[PDB]
Amino acid sequence: NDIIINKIATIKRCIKRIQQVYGDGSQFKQDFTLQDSVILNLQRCCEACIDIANHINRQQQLGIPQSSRDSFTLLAQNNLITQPLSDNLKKMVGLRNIAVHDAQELNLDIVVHVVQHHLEDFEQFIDVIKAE
Amino acid sequence: NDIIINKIATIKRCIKRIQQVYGDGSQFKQDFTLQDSVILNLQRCCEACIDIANHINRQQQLGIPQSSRDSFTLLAQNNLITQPLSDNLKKMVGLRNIAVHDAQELNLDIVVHVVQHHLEDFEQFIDVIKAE
Amino acid sequence: NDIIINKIATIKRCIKRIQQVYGDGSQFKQDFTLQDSVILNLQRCCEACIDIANHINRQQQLGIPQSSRDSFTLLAQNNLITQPLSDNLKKMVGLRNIAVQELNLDIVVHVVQHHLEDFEQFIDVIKAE
Amino acid sequence: NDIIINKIATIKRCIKRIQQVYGDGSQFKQDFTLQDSVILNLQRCCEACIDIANHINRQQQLGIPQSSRDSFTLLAQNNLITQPLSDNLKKMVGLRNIAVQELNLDIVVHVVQHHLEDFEQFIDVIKAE
Amino acid sequence: DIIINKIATIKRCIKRIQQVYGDGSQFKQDFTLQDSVILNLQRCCEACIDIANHINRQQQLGIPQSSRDSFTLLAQNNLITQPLSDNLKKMVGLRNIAVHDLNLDIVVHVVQHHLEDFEQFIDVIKAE
Amino acid sequence: NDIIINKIATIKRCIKRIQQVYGDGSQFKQDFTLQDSVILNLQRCCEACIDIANHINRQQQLGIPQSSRDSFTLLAQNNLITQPLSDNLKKMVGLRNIAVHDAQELNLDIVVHVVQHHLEDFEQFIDVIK
Amino acid sequence: QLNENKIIKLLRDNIPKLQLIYLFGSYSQGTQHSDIDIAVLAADTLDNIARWELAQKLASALDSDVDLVDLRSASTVLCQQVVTQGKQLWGTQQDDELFAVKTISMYQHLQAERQAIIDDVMA
Amino acid sequence: LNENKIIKLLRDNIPKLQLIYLFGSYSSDIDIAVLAADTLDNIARWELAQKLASALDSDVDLVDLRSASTVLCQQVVTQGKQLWGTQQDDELFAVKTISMYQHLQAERQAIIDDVMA
Repeated sequence: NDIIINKIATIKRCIKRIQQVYGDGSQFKQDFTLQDSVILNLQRCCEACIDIANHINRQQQLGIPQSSRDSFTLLAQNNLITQPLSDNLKKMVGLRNIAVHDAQELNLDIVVHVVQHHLEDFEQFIDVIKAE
Repeated sequence: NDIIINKIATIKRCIKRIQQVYGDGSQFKQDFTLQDSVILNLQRCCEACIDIANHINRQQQLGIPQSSRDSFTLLAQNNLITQPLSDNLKKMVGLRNIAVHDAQELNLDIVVHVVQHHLEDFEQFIDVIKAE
Repeated sequence: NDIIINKIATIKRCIKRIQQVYGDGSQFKQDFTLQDSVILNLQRCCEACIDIANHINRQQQLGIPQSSRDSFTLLAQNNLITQPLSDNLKKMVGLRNIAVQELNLDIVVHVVQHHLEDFEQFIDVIKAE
Repeated sequence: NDIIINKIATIKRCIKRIQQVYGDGSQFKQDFTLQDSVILNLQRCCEACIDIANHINRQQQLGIPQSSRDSFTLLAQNNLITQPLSDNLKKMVGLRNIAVQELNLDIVVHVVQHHLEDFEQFIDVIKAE
Repeated sequence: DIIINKIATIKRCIKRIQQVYGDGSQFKQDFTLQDSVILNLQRCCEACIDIANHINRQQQLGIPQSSRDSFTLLAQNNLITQPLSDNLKKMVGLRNIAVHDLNLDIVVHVVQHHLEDFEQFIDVIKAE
Repeated sequence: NDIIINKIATIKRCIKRIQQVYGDGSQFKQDFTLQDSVILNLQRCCEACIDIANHINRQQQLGIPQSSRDSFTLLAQNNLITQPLSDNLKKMVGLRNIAVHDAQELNLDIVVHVVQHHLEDFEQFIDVIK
Repeated sequence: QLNENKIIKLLRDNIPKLQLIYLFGSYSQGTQHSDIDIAVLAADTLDNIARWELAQKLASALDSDVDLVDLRSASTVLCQQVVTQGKQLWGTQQDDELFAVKTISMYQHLQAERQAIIDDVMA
Repeated sequence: LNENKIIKLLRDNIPKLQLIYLFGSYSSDIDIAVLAADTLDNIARWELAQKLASALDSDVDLVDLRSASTVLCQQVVTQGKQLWGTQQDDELFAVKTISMYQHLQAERQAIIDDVMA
């Protein structure tokens, strides 16, 4: 569907922007502007994923998502994403929430860990959805 | 009261960071990283204002917001902010709505216009609450 | 559920506006504008309750009410409200035809003084779901 | 007949109090008790018109009205009110709902400024009798 | 002109009640004098209603649903005090009982203590 | 019917009342007390007459009159009253209105022309209802 | 159909020294689409709040809105309507006829008093 | 409900119409939501409601989704029956609505919790 094609494109665009902005990491913990760019592009990835989840749930009538988190749990209980990936996406939403709404309690090492090891959670989500 | 001060402080920190990153405006439109920082700090200002507004709504029991923009309408209907300022903040919520739910159909000329002429709407909204 | 949350809010807002406008009485029976406000806010309370009742009747599949009073009769027969509260809510349905006069203004003062707690008791039962 | 004479009296009384309470649009803006007064007296006007219509439909044996709106169509189909005034009276039927309120307040103001005459027109057509 | 002639009738009818009900030695015993007082009380009662109906009429205060409503309409617009409204409606009820069907300790009581209400009503009305 | 028999006794009681108070009539036209009496007892007869008219108009389902005239008119229009007696009593309640509500334009001649020749009118209505 | 037996019973069980019950609304003429209009006469006037309460009691029992009129305190205009269009459901014929002529007489007197007022507002 | 009457009446009166939803009890009032390229004049929308009211012999509530609250947009997306418009526009409107609603629930949950004891 056309909507999922554009959300997957947005996720693609944002991942590289994260990559391209985080470069080697030598300046990320230092510069507020590279933290802002990385954090804002993680949010967009999260929202594009949430919108895919909300779109599938509505149009195949698996339920009404109360929140962004349950939108991924309903996809998991109908076995269209693996449980492990559901919880990773659910925990990425929560890190963004701390990252955008309360950055002075944000552990940037978590963001660096997510940047280095967890961006394929998004890409694993895209490979599942796309392999419908 | 504890939560309001922190939000107020967050708005000031975010305002300053927008100004420092937007500097003179020259390279803003040609570098996606500055855009990201400014856009993400604008969202922070809007969300912090909504949190201040909803917290007042809750402590004085003025109603249940039907949309994000309505949090400011309830402050205006009880005469705690002037409605010219209510509509400015509501317009800012709609731009957050655009920047969040639709990454790329932001028109950055609106974004720079907000930076140049409408950031004091945040400080007026913040200029009214404190004294209450 | 948004429908029940907003109807409970509408009931609370009207109950407060009734109390604020009626005050100690005093000037109430001599200003037709304060009588109109109280009377119209009482109707708002009754309709919001009827809407809550019909929404519960439908989502809990208790039956189809044929009338405004049947909305409360279905809740009482399934023991989600007591019969005394059911009969009090039905009484207020009668208030709709009191807008459309001083023979009635003591009916309104009677309702203001003795039956607004029936609205607050109904929403307390609904909040406890 | 006393039924129509008293309904015409209430419509006149309600139109007066709407005009008296609304004024020049003064502070009707942010004071919920005068909007409530205006809204409820517009309701009273609508109900009185429906009752006049039903009394004529039944006195003149034009049919049994199936709805509040069908009450005015029966008069319109027998040419005792013209079609535009019938449709104007029908769109007043819708008013009793938005009692149950701020961008709907422009609706109320719209009716106060442009549709009061519709009630007036209806009672002078009935005063033919 | 209607109100001034009605007030004239009330004044000459009251004076006629007073003259014929003298000391009241026989009011209770002879009926022709009961007849005169009762009809002139009725005339006083009727004339107040016409004054009231003429005022309601000239100021569009409402449509009386009953004779008592004539005085209720003046009181609800602050043209008579409600104590005076309730007294005049008390006389309307006695006119009703006289006309349609009267224990006469009631008429002796009104004659001796309640004519002032007729005279207060005309003193108000003319004052406006 | 008890309502009929009670009115009819009222009519007969008030006619005799009229006749006794105005025995000779020497001092009738300058003592207006005996005429407060005769005017009062005159409209009790009229009042009473109107009540059977009203009572019969309702029981026989001929309509509910809104004026005392229409009451006598409906009984004539259904042929239970002779029609000039309908006018003879319609004219009597009309004499009574002027008698009680406008007591200075009261000819006072018709007063005595009616206790004269038209007081029987009450009592043909009275036997016509029996 | 309207259940006139439960109307009678309910009013008898609740109104002391009841004398007349009338059905007189649209339901008395042809039960059109509506209040059920009911008039009662008792030896005393009823407390107005108590009368509204019994109206809602009948309303619950008949599953429709009910207007209960106490003829001892009702207007002449509304008494005339009850005798004109009303259907007696209880009480003696004597009490009904007494009420009728008292009402009808009072109404023709009120029409004389108020005619000029009526004429002006409908012309 | 004659849905065709609803469809026609709103097509003939609303410029650049994009979606029509029947929602509420019928999928009191027939509840109908429309989305056009512009927001509609509030008074014009009420008057168009009464025209539908006359033609359907019933009360009608006409909701303009471009100016309606998030709460009520969510209700139209959850319970509404589409009567007109493309499948793409419906899915676009749903994704925007549903997302905004989950954001609004985060902002206001403390308020709803306090009002529901």
